[PDB]
Amino acid sequence: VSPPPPIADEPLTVNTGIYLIECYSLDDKAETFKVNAFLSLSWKDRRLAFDPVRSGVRVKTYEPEAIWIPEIRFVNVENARDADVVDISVSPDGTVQYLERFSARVLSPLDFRRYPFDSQTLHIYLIVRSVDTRNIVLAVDLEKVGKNDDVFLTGWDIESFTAVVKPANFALEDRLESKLDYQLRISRQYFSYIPNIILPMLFILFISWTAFWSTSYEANVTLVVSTLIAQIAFNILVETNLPKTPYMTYTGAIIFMIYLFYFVAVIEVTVQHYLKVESQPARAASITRASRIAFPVVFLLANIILAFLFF
Amino acid sequence: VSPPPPIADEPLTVNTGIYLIECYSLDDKAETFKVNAFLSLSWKDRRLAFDPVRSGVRVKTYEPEAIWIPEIRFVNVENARDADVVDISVSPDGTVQYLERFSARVLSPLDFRRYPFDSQTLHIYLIVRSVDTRNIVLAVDLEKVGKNDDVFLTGWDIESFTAVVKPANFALEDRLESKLDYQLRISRQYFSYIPNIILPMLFILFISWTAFWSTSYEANVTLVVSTLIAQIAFNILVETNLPKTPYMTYTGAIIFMIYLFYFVAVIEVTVQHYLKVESQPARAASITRASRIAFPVVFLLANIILAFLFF
Amino acid sequence: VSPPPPIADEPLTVNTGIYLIECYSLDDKAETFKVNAFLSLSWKDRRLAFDPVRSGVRVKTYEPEAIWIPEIRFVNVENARDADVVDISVSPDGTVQYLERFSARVLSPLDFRRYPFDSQTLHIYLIVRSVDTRNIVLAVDLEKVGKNDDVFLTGWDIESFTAVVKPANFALEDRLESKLDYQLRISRQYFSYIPNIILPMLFILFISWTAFWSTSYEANVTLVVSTLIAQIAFNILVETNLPKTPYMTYTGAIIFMIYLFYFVAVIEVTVQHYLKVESQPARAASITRASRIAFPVVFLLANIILAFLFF
Amino acid sequence: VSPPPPIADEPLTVNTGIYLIECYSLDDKAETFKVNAFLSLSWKDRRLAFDPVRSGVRVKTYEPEAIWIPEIRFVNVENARDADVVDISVSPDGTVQYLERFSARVLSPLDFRRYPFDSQTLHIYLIVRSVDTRNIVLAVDLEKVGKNDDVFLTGWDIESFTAVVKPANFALEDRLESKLDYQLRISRQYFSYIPNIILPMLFILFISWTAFWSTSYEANVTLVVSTLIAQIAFNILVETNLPKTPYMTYTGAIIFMIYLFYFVAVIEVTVQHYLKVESQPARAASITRASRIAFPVVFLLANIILAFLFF
Amino acid sequence: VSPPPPIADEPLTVNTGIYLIECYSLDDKAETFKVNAFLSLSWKDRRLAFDPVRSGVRVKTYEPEAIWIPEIRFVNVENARDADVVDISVSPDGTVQYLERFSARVLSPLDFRRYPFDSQTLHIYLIVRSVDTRNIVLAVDLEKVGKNDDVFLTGWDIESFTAVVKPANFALEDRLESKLDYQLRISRQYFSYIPNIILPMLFILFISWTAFWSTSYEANVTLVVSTLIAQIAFNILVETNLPKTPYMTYTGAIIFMIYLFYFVAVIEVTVQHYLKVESQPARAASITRASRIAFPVVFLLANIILAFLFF
Ligand SMILES: [Cl-]
Ligand SMILES: [Cl-]
Ligand SMILES: [Cl-]
Ligand SMILES: [Cl-]
Ligand SMILES: [Cl-]
Ligand SMILES: [Cl-]
Ligand SMILES: [Cl-]
Ligand code: NA
Ligand code: NA
Ligand code: NA
Ligand code: NA
Ligand code: NA
Ligand code: NA
Repeated sequence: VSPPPPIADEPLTVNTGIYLIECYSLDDKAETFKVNAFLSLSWKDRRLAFDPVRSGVRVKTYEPEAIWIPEIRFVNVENARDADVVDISVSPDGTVQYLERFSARVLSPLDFRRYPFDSQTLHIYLIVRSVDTRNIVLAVDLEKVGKNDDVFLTGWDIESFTAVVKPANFALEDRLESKLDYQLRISRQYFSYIPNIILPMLFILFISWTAFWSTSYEANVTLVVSTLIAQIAFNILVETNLPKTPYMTYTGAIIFMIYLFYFVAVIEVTVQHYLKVESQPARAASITRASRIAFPVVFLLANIILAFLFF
Repeated sequence: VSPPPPIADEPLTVNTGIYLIECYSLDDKAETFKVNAFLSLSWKDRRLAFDPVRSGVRVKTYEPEAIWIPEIRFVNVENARDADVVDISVSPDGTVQYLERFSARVLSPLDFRRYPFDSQTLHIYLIVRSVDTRNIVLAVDLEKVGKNDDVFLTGWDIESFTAVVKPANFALEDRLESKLDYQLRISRQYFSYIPNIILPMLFILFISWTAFWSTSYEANVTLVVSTLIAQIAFNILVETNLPKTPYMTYTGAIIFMIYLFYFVAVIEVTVQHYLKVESQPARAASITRASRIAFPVVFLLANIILAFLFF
Repeated sequence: VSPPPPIADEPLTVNTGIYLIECYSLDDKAETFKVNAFLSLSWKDRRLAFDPVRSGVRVKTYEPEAIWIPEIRFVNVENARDADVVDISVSPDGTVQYLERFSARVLSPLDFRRYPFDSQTLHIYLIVRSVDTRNIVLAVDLEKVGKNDDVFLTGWDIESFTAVVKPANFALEDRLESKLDYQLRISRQYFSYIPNIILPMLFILFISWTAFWSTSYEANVTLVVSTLIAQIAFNILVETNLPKTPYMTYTGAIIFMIYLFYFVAVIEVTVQHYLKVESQPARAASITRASRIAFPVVFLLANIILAFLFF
Repeated sequence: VSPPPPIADEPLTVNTGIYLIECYSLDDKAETFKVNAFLSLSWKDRRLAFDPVRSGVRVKTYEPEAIWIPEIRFVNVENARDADVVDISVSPDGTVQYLERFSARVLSPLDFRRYPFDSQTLHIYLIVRSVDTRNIVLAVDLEKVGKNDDVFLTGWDIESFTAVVKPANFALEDRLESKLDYQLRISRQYFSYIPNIILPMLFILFISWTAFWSTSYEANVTLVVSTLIAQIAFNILVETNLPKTPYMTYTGAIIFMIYLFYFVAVIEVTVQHYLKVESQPARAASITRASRIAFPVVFLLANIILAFLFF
Repeated sequence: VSPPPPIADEPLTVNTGIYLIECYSLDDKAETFKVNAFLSLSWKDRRLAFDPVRSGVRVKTYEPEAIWIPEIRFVNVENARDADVVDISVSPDGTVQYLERFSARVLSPLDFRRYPFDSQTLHIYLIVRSVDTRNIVLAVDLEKVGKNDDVFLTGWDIESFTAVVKPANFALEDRLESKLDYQLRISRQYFSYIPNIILPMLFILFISWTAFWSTSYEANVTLVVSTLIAQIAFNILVETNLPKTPYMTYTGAIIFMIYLFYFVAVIEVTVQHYLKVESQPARAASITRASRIAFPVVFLLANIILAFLFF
């Protein structure tokens, strides 16, 4: 079977729609997500036209192999989608209504700059290649675009699922390609990060700051170095669920800042001890008393600067 | 083959049944489980009717390709089920009895609020999309719903496998859809959590509390900070088997509370030392003696409040 | 093709045999193992009977599609087996001899009560569902049951591969189902657990007991708390390769007992220090001297009691 | 269908092209990457030639089964590629234009000598085996070689995708083989390694160096040994994402050098203490004062030597 | 299609050959490897004889389904190989030349006794089962056995790929089976183990030995116990990439020996302290001075004995 012939020289319009049934496995490190959806396609094939009077039927059902069907592919998929044809219906005028249910692993890049208080626009790119006989063009049937209310993406809030109605028309391997952009806007559920990562990091940092109320170097060394090891465990835990980015992320900047604060607290502990041994405890006492205010104040200010730069 | 024609304008009833053979791989983090079951379907096709006296046969066996079979799908599956047709039997009145054995990975959300003392209702949603010729509606044959006695879901107790007999009939993309809810009620075997997680956390907490019977700051710092590191290892171990939730879980609340208790014990250890250095051991002794009772009492009370709020 | 018709009303006997070629991937946590084997089936089909004089052949080879073959499935499999028909042969009396080679992931529950000194009976359940026309029942051809000498299951000793000759016949959805139990008896190679887990745990426990020959609280705290952290690493390492059981395992009981011993050694270290500070070293010396004998003696006795209860 | 017959004894030229749509999952440890691309093939089949005026059509479309197609394979793939034929077009002279879209996991070795400041040349080898009737030879159509602007390989910069135009024609099992080398030049985005690995390693090293301003052996031991444990954590974290190489890598050399520096700092700490105990603090003070300059200077010089040897 | 009939009563010889294209993923823990190779088969089928004058061609090409092909399987594979037929060429006498390219995961046991300085002989077992009509026997065509020069197995050196030319013809389930052994001799690239595992273990052991130059029990306890924890991390790292063996491995023996050395160093540290407290520093000094020589000497001797016993 060849494509439908044109009445004049107009392109063949394939109306499309994606109805999301499931959205799962958003892998941040892999920058992929899995989707289970309906793909609806509609186009006119005059060769399939019939008179409902002489036929006795108002609609005709067909098998995919019996008629011409446009080769629609997804651009940003790992492997070709797994699809199952649900229905193919032809109306008297020859308007074909195709419906399939598919599952696919989608490759969509993520911006981790504001992580874990980030939002993303996931893309699903639909494409059709033109044939020598005629130019095939994609369109969006907005009445056939949507998502199930039960669609839950673990650790994310689904804001909207819309399509950019105008296709991207360009040449690829000496043939025209029509590309539609389906956009799934999501925002991260940051809740869990506060009691599980943010607050534990602060607690161990505040424990390291008790060294500013102690003159015992041996105890101070234990306090700062042991809390540093606990911080390193949290840093490793955090960075393992993120890919390596060529830019600084919000969490990355915080982690880096905390390393500086631990390093400076070691300098203070070292300086205070050196002075006490040099029989200068009065000078050490002045530094330690200043540190009690300076460290929390500089920590709060540095965080305000960071939050400002990132948000 | 087209669907059976109606005698009057009634919808076509497809009687369904699921008999669980196996239940395995309940992934908490992924909120998925694997199922191996029988799917039984039954409907009337008058075109397949015969005389049992003339035909000499009481039943006729058919191949799937030879007759019309409703397209039944699962809503909450990763990929389409892997099915093998076991039998297709037609009775003289034309009643078709279809049986297949399938395996599928089911997506079902879990409520971790009461974890690890939680119970879940896992769902298996059966669906049929109506055709242009006629409306297809689902029903439950309770005599064909059940589970194998040997069905074991590692770390869970299987309470019941029932079906909500009334289908959810709704319009989806200008066609009727008939959905059935099969519910598998399970409860977590919390046993192991007590000797492996709960009791070890308490032991290391009680070890940190020996600092209330010591005046040695250096030893106290070692006790509280080393036990905190051991607690962090347990917290990481626990939270790795749970997904990130937009709500507080029972275990999460306990873990958070323990962080506060460790932080307050550091404050006590710090305060006691500051007083001893300031030549005020009498005041420190009063605080340390109070801490010996206050810490276990406040720990027990806070746990009673938490258990009350969650259960 | 329909099943062979009965001479009288007798059920159709399908003789079976499983010859193990490979046994691999015994996953304890998943309670699954992978098998690669031959499945032999044999039954009489009188419609296939012939005269070897007239036909000039003593055996007839057939393609699966050409003749009736019983639908044999495995009960306890993740997904349906991956099978390849090797041969189908018919003798003059109509005795069919079928042979296939298959691979399958088998779900078989394990008893971890005596771990790592445990033995298991892995099961492979063959099943057949009776048809409308006649009742099918399974049997064991013992001459066709066996295993290759090279069959190695990493970390296990293979004791025997036998079949329970009488099937477990029963009704499932108003049809006879004939079930055969193939049992693979295995025992764990416990060797490695001794130098890798058992002896390291004892060494670090004995190191913690050197605190009974020291009066230095700061050193004692370091000894007991550092060895506890090392023990926690071994406990995590051990429990990660085991599933969560609703019963106590031998290793679990040992791990729990060691936690008590560490907790009691902290109590001793704390008590000894409190007395020395209270200017009572004579009383502390009596306790520490008693501990030197009491701890190893109670440890040995508690282990004898545990080994007795579990073995 | 047999291959096209030669006009004279010339080999059959199959013009090739690869257009990269997606590049993902560059696994360093596995030395593999996943590719989703277009494979274009073009060759002359005179049997397929036609008159454009007589046939009325300027281009004829064919199904793969209808015509002869060369068996093209990839040399360095895990499994055979997953391909979907997009188009097959024949021009009047019999020039066939084939296009498929494929996905494949490519095995390509990596040079980790300069890691994480390394660049790689990933290879995709195209191969054809000659037939008994005629010799098949490969060629590159440069107009059909390229990549999508959006092609992003996480943690890498894509420099170029070119093909070595001269094929490697060699005998293999008494038949000609024609191999083409497609080269994807990439360079690692080293950014993240600086704040996440390099700077943390330096901070903990500088903390260990505060022992050169302390006379307290107990504190010094804690400083050097605790920071060594933190370094071991980073070394394990680093080496887990790299395969075991039969050569030294840049990161490996740095890690080894840091071990020496920690070992030498322990020697210093030990020597200083031995002298103080031997009532020689003047000699110890000379060594510790020298160490304050010697350690950072030798560290900087050793790093300059290493960077010179590796770059 | 049935097998070729014999001219006399001779068995049918199937000449074989394996040409390795790729060797990857040698999993030590799983005792598997992945292979991508050519499988060449050759046998005579007189029924396929043709006159090249009448057929117009000197060599016939066939589709697998069109002619009789021996059922060749691999014994030691996880699942049946993934194969793609490259060519089937029949010459006028009826000599068939079959070629396929396959990928398979091979199960081959490994001897870890000399790990990481071990060598292995990986096996690929080819098998054919005889039919009812005639006995099938395998042979090796040495001109069709080999490997690609580029064949790289990460972390291994490939020594040779040869075949044991004499098949193992044996009875299995009342039929002849003909088995060929293809042996891939490999040796481990031990390089990386020296700077990454061996030397770090020695450095931390030497750090623990600085306790023999210290009289400070609290510092000594910190030194020996902290380095023991670092050693435990290396032991876990090492043992995780090895399966549980029912024998002692070279690395296992070293790891066990190091535990003894750490345990004995704790005994020394404990004894030395007990004597100093008992006002006997002269006796302690004699033990500590002896330990400075005894520990490195006994360590070197024990390693010579171990290397001798294993190599
Ligand atoms: Cl697709
Ligand atoms: Cl489904
Ligand atoms: Cl099966
Ligand atoms: Cl029954
Ligand atoms: Cl029955
Ligand atoms: Cl390929
Ligand atoms: Cl195979
Ligand atoms: Na079509
Ligand atoms: Na059908
Ligand atoms: Na059949
Ligand atoms: Na310490
Ligand atoms: Na073809
Ligand atoms: Na064949």
